[PDB]
Amino acid sequence: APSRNGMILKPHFHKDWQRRVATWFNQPARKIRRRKARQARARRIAPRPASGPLRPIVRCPTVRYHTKVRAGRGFSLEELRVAGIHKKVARTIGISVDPRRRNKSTESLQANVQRLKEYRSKLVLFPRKPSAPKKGDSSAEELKLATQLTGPVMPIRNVFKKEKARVITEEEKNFKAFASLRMARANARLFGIRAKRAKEAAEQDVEKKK
Amino acid sequence: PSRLRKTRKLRGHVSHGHGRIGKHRKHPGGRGNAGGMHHHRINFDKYHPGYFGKVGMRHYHLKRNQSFCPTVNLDKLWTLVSEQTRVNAAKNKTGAAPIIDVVRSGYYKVLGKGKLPKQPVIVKAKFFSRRAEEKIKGVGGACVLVA
RNA sequence: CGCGACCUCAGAUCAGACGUGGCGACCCGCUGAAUUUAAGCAUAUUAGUCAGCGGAGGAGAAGAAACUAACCAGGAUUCCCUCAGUAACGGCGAGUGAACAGGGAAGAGCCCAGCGCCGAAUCCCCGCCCCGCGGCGGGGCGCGGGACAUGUGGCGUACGGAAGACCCGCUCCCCGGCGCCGCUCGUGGGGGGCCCAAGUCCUUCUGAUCGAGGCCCAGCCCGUGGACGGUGUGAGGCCGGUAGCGGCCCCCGGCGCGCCGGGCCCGGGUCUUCCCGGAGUCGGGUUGCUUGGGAAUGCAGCCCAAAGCGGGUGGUAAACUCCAUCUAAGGCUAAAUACCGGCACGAGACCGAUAGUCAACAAGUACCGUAAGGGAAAGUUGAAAAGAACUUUGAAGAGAGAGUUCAAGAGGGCGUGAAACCGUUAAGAGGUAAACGGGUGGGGUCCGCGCAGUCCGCCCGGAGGAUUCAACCCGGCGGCGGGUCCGGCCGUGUCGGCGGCCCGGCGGAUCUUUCCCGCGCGGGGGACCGUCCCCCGACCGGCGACCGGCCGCCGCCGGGCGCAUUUCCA
RNA sequence: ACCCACCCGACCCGUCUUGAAACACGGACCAAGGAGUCUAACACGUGCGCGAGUCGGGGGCUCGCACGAAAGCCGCCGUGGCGCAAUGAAGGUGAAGGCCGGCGCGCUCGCCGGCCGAGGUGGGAUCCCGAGGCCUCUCCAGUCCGCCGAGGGCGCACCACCGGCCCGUCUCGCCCGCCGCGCCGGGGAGGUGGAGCACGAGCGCACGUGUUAGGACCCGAAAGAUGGUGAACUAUGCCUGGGC
RNA sequence: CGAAAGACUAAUCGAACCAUCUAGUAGCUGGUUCCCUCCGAAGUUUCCCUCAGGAUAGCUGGCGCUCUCGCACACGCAGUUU
RNA sequence: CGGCUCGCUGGCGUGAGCCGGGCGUGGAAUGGAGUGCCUAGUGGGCCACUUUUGGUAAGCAGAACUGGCGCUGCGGGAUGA
RNA sequence: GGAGCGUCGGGCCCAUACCCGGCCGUCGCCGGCAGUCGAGAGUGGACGGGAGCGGCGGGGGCGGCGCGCGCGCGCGCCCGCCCCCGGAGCCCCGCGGACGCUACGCCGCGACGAGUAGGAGGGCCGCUGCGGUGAGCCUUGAAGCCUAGGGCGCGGGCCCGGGUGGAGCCGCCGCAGGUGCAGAUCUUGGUGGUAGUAGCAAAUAUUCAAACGAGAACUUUGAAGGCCGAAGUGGAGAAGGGUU
RNA sequence: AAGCAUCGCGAAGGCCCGCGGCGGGUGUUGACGCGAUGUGAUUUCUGCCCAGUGCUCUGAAUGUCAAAGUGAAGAAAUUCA
RNA sequence: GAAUGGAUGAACGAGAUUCCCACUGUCCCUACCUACUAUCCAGCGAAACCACAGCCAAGGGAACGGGCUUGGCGGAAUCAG
RNA sequence: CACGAUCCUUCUGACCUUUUGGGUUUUAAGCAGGAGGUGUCAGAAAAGUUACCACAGGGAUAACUGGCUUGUGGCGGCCAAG
RNA sequence: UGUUCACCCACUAAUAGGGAACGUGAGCUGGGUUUAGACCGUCGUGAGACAGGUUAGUUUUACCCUACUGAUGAUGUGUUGU
Ligand SMILES: [Mg+2]
Ligand SMILES: [Mg+2]
Ligand SMILES: [Mg+2]
Ligand SMILES: [Mg+2]
Ligand SMILES: [Mg+2]
Ligand SMILES: [Mg+2]
Ligand SMILES: [Mg+2]
Ligand SMILES: [Mg+2]
Ligand SMILES: [Mg+2]
Ligand SMILES: [Mg+2]
Ligand SMILES: [Mg+2]
Ligand SMILES: [Mg+2]
Ligand SMILES: [Mg+2]
Ligand SMILES: [Mg+2]
Ligand SMILES: [Mg+2]
Ligand SMILES: [Mg+2]
Ligand SMILES: [Mg+2]
Ligand SMILES: [Mg+2]
Ligand SMILES: [Mg+2]
Ligand SMILES: [Mg+2]
Ligand SMILES: [Mg+2]
Ligand SMILES: [Mg+2]
Ligand SMILES: [Mg+2]
Ligand SMILES: [Mg+2]
Ligand SMILES: [Mg+2]
Ligand SMILES: [Mg+2]
Ligand SMILES: [Mg+2]
Ligand SMILES: [Mg+2]
Ligand SMILES: [Mg+2]
Ligand SMILES: [Mg+2]
Ligand SMILES: [Mg+2]
Ligand SMILES: [Mg+2]
Ligand SMILES: [Mg+2]
Ligand SMILES: [Mg+2]
Ligand SMILES: [Mg+2]
Ligand SMILES: [Mg+2]
Ligand SMILES: [Mg+2]
Ligand SMILES: [Mg+2]
Ligand SMILES: [Mg+2]
Ligand SMILES: [Mg+2]
Ligand SMILES: [Mg+2]
Ligand SMILES: [Mg+2]
Ligand SMILES: [Mg+2]
Ligand SMILES: [Mg+2]
Ligand SMILES: [Mg+2]
Ligand SMILES: [Mg+2]
Ligand SMILES: [Mg+2]
Ligand SMILES: [Mg+2]
Ligand SMILES: [Mg+2]
Ligand SMILES: [Mg+2]
Ligand SMILES: [Mg+2]
Ligand SMILES: [Mg+2]
Ligand SMILES: [Mg+2]
Ligand SMILES: [Mg+2]
Ligand SMILES: [Mg+2]
Ligand SMILES: [Mg+2]
Ligand SMILES: [Mg+2]
Ligand SMILES: [Mg+2]
Ligand SMILES: [Mg+2]
Ligand SMILES: [Mg+2]
Ligand SMILES: [Mg+2]
Ligand SMILES: [Mg+2]
Ligand SMILES: [Mg+2]
Ligand SMILES: [Mg+2]
Ligand SMILES: [Mg+2]
Ligand SMILES: [Mg+2]
Ligand SMILES: [Mg+2]
Ligand SMILES: [Mg+2]
Ligand SMILES: [Mg+2]
Ligand SMILES: [Mg+2]
Ligand SMILES: [Mg+2]
Ligand SMILES: [Mg+2]
Ligand SMILES: [Mg+2]
Ligand SMILES: [Mg+2]
Ligand SMILES: [Mg+2]
Repeated sequence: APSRNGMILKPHFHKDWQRRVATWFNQPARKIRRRKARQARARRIAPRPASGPLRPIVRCPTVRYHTKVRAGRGFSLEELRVAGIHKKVARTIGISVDPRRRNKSTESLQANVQRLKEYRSKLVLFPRKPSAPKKGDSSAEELKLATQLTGPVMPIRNVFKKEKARVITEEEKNFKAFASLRMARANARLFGIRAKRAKEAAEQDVEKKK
Repeated sequence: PSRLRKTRKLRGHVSHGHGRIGKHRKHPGGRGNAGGMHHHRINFDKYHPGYFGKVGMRHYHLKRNQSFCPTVNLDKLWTLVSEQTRVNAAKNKTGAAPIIDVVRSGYYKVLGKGKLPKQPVIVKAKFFSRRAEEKIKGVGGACVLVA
């Protein structure tokens, strides 16, 4: 029974929940296990970045996130095609490739080509045998580093372009933003009917002739 | 800390602070929010006016990020930028006015609470209030819409 | 009325293989309540939960979009954080209740049918030889069988693919063996074995010490070892261990090099010509269950039943219309994830024998029940058995002496041995049941005395003895306090140096791409501002932040001072 | 404090109850056991840290963990939560006012320059100013130090009242705006609904109380559901034997 | 199963026994563990398929805060009376 | 007392709201006041004076008013809410 | 001739009420004390000129605001001083300040003290374990146990002596909880009174002698007297038992 | 209980089981039988009531009566017939 | 009150009544006898129940007290009933 | 005094909002006011029986005694018309 | 007649009236009320109902304390007996 003021509150402890309580006494033991396993995987992939493969830059979806930029899942085929890396090979040099990515705008594409180009510059492809054929880099850039790269490879940093102080032309000052927005709202709202009434009026003008 | 709790001080006394006329029985009201309409009604309708009943429109697949529009007041617009933009300005003598990209700092709308200091600006933002616009103009600045 | 093909079917203790049951903590597929809540109850809830059946693996399931979204767009699955107790459902009551985005853990992608090309180019089984043989394999050779055109294998699958012509650049990848080299992270992978520091030192307690005091520096010695256990009490040094990139020996793994046997003539772009998708499925109607999914989220039965610029999705039914987005009706896939069962370890602010598991023990035992099933109680002599020889009374159990033990006031259900209850011994009482509260008395038990308790301490006066000094200087040491801030170190506020500013760094949405480097951006300079540091002078709080001299005072030691002083003693 | 005596007092506790010494129940005696717990969520109070912020999770980097499953650190320091803004069912909208001077006819309406900048009334702890005393061993002069202080001020917090602003809504009205002159968009006056604004108070951690959901202070049903075991007793049928 | 008594179904029958769901629910009985100190109730309200219970007012406690002035220099309040 | 504001009201005036001054103990008795948050138990009552309804009446049933008992011992009423 | 009844005196009797005093606690005091004068407090102190027995010649007020322990004064000699606590000697001392001051301490004045349900505070009350800390305690005797021994505390409780025992245990500051029992027809174990009581009564029956033997109402042997009375208390199986 | 009396069924049937089956019991049966009810040997009787509730017989002559199917209008969901 | 069967009825009944004859300790009215008990003893040896307990009258009292008030009174330990 | 919440329905209302990738149209969903009712009238959707019965409790409550009362019954006065 | 009550016969001196938990079930009895088995009537659709009739239906324990009955004893009187 409720007594004088309080949130009329609904707890969800009506099922047999104590049968399915999940404690976290693992977690330290877990955290270590991951960490060992992590250090092992590094050591196995000896001069290769611990990170993984290189991954594309990509914008988030939705109005909310929109402005931010992450690492994506893998580079698109167009981006590999333009960079000039054979897709089947790109996997073998540590370049993530997804093939389900569309590519809508050319601003996101050229950026991601630039990424791969830069990667290919600062990559040290070892030759297959110790005897050195084409592609494989010099023994200088090899002895000076068979070094792993700690952290994510060529990390993405969401960055801003500084706008210098303008002078405010008599035109910026002239603008009526709030009004403009109200107008722009109503024209989206009313576009469709306006077009139907105009279509009606056009039919009335043609009907007047016949 | 059981040490501090009340049951330590109740030891010895019969009823354990629950009285002996009426006792501590199991669920004398009913369990939980039972009787909202009948027999607990008065509490509900003098501390939760409007619990019972429907109202307004349903909306099936609500996704909150569509309606994302965090606001900021003129009150503290200059807070977004380093003091030395607001200082290199009220100085300078070009009549420059520094830009304030509000969307960079994580606010989409610019609403209009507060006095804005007499010092020109260019506020870039997704949305503006009417008053926020007006105040900005009165300072001697320019609102700027961005996508 | 034969013989021969095939098709569909039988039978074999035919040759060779597999499946069956178990376990069930975790996992997959079904099935599926009712207590319960709603203060009643029927929908709801409890709950797709218990019980029921099925099938697994070291994990399972899921998984490479017929996806999200509606953005400037993301891009398999799983897991966590969040979304969110939100959108939604609901006798809109009780209650119930997701997803996308975002940040992480992890990260890996692939293969058919078809459509086509290729003399079925493919597979299985026989039999003979060479190797290899405790996961039946390689190579060769057989007019030796069979499968297969009702379609095996290579190429190829939507991320496009094939075939062609010329642009380019050049040719290592795999396995069956046989060796051999470096023993390859808890800092020599895994397993096994066997090893590795220092007191039984001196006294002394004790039944026995591992105790207590000492020992060239808290004492000796080691200490990469002072974890733990054992040993007649409490032990770094008695013993096992413990520490250590310590040792040796076995075995096994994993990766490096060599040789052989095979296989394997395996690219990319550019232009042309062709090639392209899973039906009783989708979809609809429906009824029933299910879902937050609401004019149907998902699964079902039944009926209808498709298409190919189609189809599906686009969270309110429908028609028209543009857009967006996937490509369903075939398949495989490690990883982060789960684990009250198993094997093997480690730990604990847990329990300490009515606790902790039912179970510290010959416990799922005894015992009960026709049976399904139910299910206890129960740890402890002592350091050592040294467990009581012998004498004696008794038919004997039982005693009495003797002995062992530090102890039997530890005697085999024996450590300690409470209370209830009983026996006795001592004291006291006694016709209103006892017992109780308050108040005195009497008696007991012990306890404190006193064989005067006249209790001490200051100061003083006296009469007796007693050694040395106070007072006074002198020499030394140490301490305090002081101002002249005297001289110097020290630091607060201010001003001067623009002096650290580049020999002072970080920060900045301040600026400049006159710069440099790397590709309009990143990094670094270079200006600028904010902040933190050197130089000296001046003023002031001269601050417990210190030194040095000087002063004053105090104290200690040593000198002197011999007795109207100086303490002691009665 | 052991026993005994005597005078006075004095019914047996627990409990439910208006009322218990009760002819109300429980209780022969002793030992050990034995009941307001923990988790989650909320609210208020209090303590601490930081403060328009705060935050730590989750993850990661540092170790074989002896002590460590700790401790530390993180452009993750903030994805994100809560907070810093409301109000509307929603499309949406979204907290400023004043003054002065000028220009539009000051039209209690519309547009252009300057100044102040969160309004005002009453009460308000407290600060501030302070006439004037009140003496000093003498007559006056006279700076210093107080003590009090009549009178007058700034007025925190907080309260009451009146103004104002934002959203919803109604009523009445008159003007503005432009790439799209439109069933377009914007404002004004006066009421009235809002869990609002009116120079911020939150965030995290900890303890306490209360209220719930959970076995939920401990003990207690009659019942309900799932899956199994029994016809050795007994009920009835049948088979094969025996007996009167 | 019953020549019918709701008889009998392993000392159990107007629904056997065993294990589980289950620590089923209980507005109802019962119990609910140390001391001192200080304050100290109610059995009345309205609502309730409410009348052996809740809710809500009331009555209690706790935490406070804001002011007041015996520091020769007081405003407001009352189970009164005028 | 003096003056301002009104879109109300109105022959002029009302009435209200504002500013600005000018005046102090305004019956007795007592007492420090105000104010906000959390909040338990309780929600079976009974008894007496007086008033009072039903009833022949009741140690009956039902109200009012105050004070008790309940929660409370102590002196008296022999005994006793 | 009241120890009755009605009217009335003196006198005396005692409640936890009233008064005075003690002692404990609580509440209140803008309470006091981090070291100072001062009891209706109604000032103190420079410092300069001018002077001196002058003073401030104000109410039957009965008086507070002014007066008779000095203002100037005794000494150095009309002039100077009117001096310093490392020393005025002190009832006030402003030069430095408890025996006292764990400021969560210490001290002073008043008032008050029933209590179920219930609430709150304090417990140097009590139990068990953890981090700290006691150069703690302990075989020269820990825990527990028992005690007509000695004490403390209002009390929860506690401390000492003696006995018994034979190996571990406590004080303080923090943290933590499966933390305090008389009751639950509570659970498990134990023990009484009842009580040497009820009871050892279904079915006719025993007696004598001997043997063995520690021991004979009960065994065995012999003798006698009895019963079952072949639908048996006899002689054999079935089932069931499982070594009888 | 014998006796009496009703009622259902000619087997793709009556009655009944079963979770399901081209399942099963009656049934190795066929109306002198199987199944369902009453009354209760014999003797002697067994009156009236078809309004009620049952059971049953008939059925385009016909009120209502579902899904499908048929038509209708609508762009379609659809509505109406 | 008529197969919810009515009326009957020999035989039968551990069925329900009433009367008569016989017979009797059923009674008037109790008595005596037998056996096994109970009793006392040896040996053996339980249980329920139990707040404390156990003489009354009256009073009041939760309206019938062992305990309280006021009176009466009260003498170990036991045996069979 | 003469009347009725949430939910659901229905009608009326605005060139109203939403019907979710966008547009047009039907449809539905909102917003605001009336109506359809809960008479147990602050608002469950609801028949019996149990002598075959059960369980939690109640002296809050009946069926005895005993108390109080004595109407009623029983017994007894007073007055005195008969 | 189960009866309380009632009535009748007979005798008698008279066949008065009550109380003791409406005295008295570990004193009996159990006929009646008042479980379960059954019948009848009336009522009920029915299960069932009936201060309407009928018949069949388990009457436990004393060894405790007291009270009473009887039985040994008890303190005293020096012991003992009369
Ligand atoms: Mg990663
Ligand atoms: Mg309470
Ligand atoms: Mg209670
Ligand atoms: Mg209550
Ligand atoms: Mg299997
Ligand atoms: Mg319910
Ligand atoms: Mg309930
Ligand atoms: Mg129910
Ligand atoms: Mg469900
Ligand atoms: Mg299961
Ligand atoms: Mg798998
Ligand atoms: Mg797929
Ligand atoms: Mg996803
Ligand atoms: Mg939230
Ligand atoms: Mg659910
Ligand atoms: Mg093919
Ligand atoms: Mg040892
Ligand atoms: Mg050791
Ligand atoms: Mg060693
Ligand atoms: Mg459901
Ligand atoms: Mg739609
Ligand atoms: Mg799969
Ligand atoms: Mg044990
Ligand atoms: Mg034990
Ligand atoms: Mg155990
Ligand atoms: Mg023990
Ligand atoms: Mg033992
Ligand atoms: Mg023991
Ligand atoms: Mg010993
Ligand atoms: Mg011993
Ligand atoms: Mg022993
Ligand atoms: Mg032992
Ligand atoms: Mg004696
Ligand atoms: Mg009760
Ligand atoms: Mg009562
Ligand atoms: Mg009592
Ligand atoms: Mg009584
Ligand atoms: Mg009871
Ligand atoms: Mg009892
Ligand atoms: Mg205990
Ligand atoms: Mg708080
Ligand atoms: Mg609360
Ligand atoms: Mg609880
Ligand atoms: Mg239970
Ligand atoms: Mg049920
Ligand atoms: Mg049942
Ligand atoms: Mg419970
Ligand atoms: Mg109730
Ligand atoms: Mg109080
Ligand atoms: Mg109550
Ligand atoms: Mg009470
Ligand atoms: Mg008190
Ligand atoms: Mg209390
Ligand atoms: Mg030992
Ligand atoms: Mg514990
Ligand atoms: Mg106990
Ligand atoms: Mg006997
Ligand atoms: Mg024989
Ligand atoms: Mg018939
Ligand atoms: Mg008919
Ligand atoms: Mg008839
Ligand atoms: Mg007839
Ligand atoms: Mg009849
Ligand atoms: Mg009694
Ligand atoms: Mg569309
Ligand atoms: Mg019956
Ligand atoms: Mg009945
Ligand atoms: Mg019956
Ligand atoms: Mg009663
Ligand atoms: Mg009687
Ligand atoms: Mg009797
Ligand atoms: Mg009887
Ligand atoms: Mg009878
Ligand atoms: Mg009967
Ligand atoms: Mg006897």
